[PDB]
Amino acid sequence: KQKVFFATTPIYYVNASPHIGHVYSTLIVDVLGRYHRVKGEEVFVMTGTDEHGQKVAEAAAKQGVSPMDFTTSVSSEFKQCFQEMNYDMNYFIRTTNPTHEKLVQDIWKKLAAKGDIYLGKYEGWYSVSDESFLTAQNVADGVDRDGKPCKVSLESGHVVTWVEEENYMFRLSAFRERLLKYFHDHPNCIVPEFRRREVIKTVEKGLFDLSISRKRESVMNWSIPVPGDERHCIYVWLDALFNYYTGALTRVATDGTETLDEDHHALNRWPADVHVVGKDILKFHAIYWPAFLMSAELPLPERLVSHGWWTKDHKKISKSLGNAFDPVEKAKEFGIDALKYFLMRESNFQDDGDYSDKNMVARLNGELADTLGNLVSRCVAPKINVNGMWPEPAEYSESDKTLIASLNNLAGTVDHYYCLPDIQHALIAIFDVLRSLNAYVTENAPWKLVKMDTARLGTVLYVTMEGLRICTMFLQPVMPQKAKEIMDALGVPEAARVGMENYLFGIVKPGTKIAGLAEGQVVFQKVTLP
Ligand SMILES: CSCC[C@H](N)C(=O)OP(=O)(O)OC[C@H]1O[C@@H](n2cnc3c(N)ncnc32)[C@H](O)[C@@H]1O
Ligand SMILES: [Mg+2]
Ligand SMILES: [Zn+2]
Repeated sequence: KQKVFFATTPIYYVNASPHIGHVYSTLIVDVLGRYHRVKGEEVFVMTGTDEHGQKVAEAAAKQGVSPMDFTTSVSSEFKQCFQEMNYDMNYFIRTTNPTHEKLVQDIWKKLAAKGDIYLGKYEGWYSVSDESFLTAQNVADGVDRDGKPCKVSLESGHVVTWVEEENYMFRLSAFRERLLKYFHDHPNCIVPEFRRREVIKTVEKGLFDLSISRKRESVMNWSIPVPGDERHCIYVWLDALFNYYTGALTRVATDGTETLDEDHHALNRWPADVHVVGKDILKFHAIYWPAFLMSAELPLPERLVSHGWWTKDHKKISKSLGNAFDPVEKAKEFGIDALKYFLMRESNFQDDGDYSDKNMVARLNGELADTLGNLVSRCVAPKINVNGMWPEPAEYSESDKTLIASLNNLAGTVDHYYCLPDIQHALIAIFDVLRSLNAYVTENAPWKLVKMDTARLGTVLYVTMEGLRICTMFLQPVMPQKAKEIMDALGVPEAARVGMENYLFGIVKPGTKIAGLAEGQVVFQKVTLP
């Protein structure tokens, strides 16, 4: 029996409201989850909120709100945001969950029993905003928001602070050779490749050990206690990273109460097929996480996808900078599925780029309306599809066969890209075929064939409708609502919208009735900017 397809988003710090960055990483995971459901597999995808630590506690304090009231309120903003974006998540975790906290304590004890924890002292730089320890070569003299010179993080630009503190330490230095061997033996363990190489270069340079506790006072008593030593709290990142494992073990009851299995095998999710993260948290997921998993004797992730940043004026859209627009209001201004298409199509995982209304509308107008939407209207037009059904095809021409060949070859290309994963190129391939379907429809001028050559019109519509079906099927993960509207317009049976048996030309039975579209009605309304 196949493993359940398991993918995760980062768990987001609840220091402020969700923005387009969290909607983006959560979308990637939702798309992958949805494609594997469409393919016919068992799927479990999760997201959630990272609620402990100094960064969050200080955010709460700033609002004059208890951290539990604050984390609950702000966590709810993430849950509601994702519901508004019509994601199909299986599980939404909070690190304040009693099941998770106990799990993290059990993991602590496993790492201790292994001999990988000792008591020591951290004396060095810390970035509170990133909850990150920084070595001497990862800080630079800079300036803060008030013009006062200071040290800053070379990771994030944030102000760093000097910490001298008794901390429990994890023996990360001891995993150097084991990490290097994993990276080299699993050449697609981290994507894109240049980030894999960055991780290798870093690990080859040498690792220091890592502080995995803080004194409880330093985190304002808002972290999981170290089991057996309540003077210390567990480092927010050790707690947070193991959310994925808690997720792998979680059963959700009828009344929403959650329980953990004692190990991962029965639920059959672990390890993740894909962890999706921003490059901001690469070291945590590519260096610390596999080392923790090695200590704990758990299987390592198949693949880490670490992507770039959506920017504004070339600066990362960031909760800590306040340069974020409301992502749901944006989705509602321009269309939810149109936004989803734009995020997935405009971006590759290597590059940063500014969110642009102009670029988003250009794709909505030029691809979604002018290609996909146009194609749907053509296939269902009462004056073209006179009988409002899938016609029987007659003999195929060489031109027909060439198009049909592209249809049959699409699934291979799209399935391969969805599994890399490379969602941008999946969409480019789907739209390549959609542009051909439209050029095919124009070349065959079906409005002229009507009541003139019924046989031929039958072949042209059948081929086009099948092509439209196949392309739409593979767009269901990115635009699930519009894809369903299209499938419904065509009268495509529910059983024919999903399953690998439907990955080839010639599925729908001629005679099948289409629902069609109403008079002035379009799938994608075009937008003009001021
Ligand atoms: C066990 S995981 C713990 C994670 C930790 N709690 C944390 O880092 O949480 P966080 O609230 O700072 O969210 C950071 C994440 O949100 C996305 N993201 C944020 N801004 C983005 C942007 N401008 N563009 C693209 N993606 C962005 C991207 O996925 C980035 O890695
Ligand atoms: Mg961040
Ligand atoms: Zn707690």
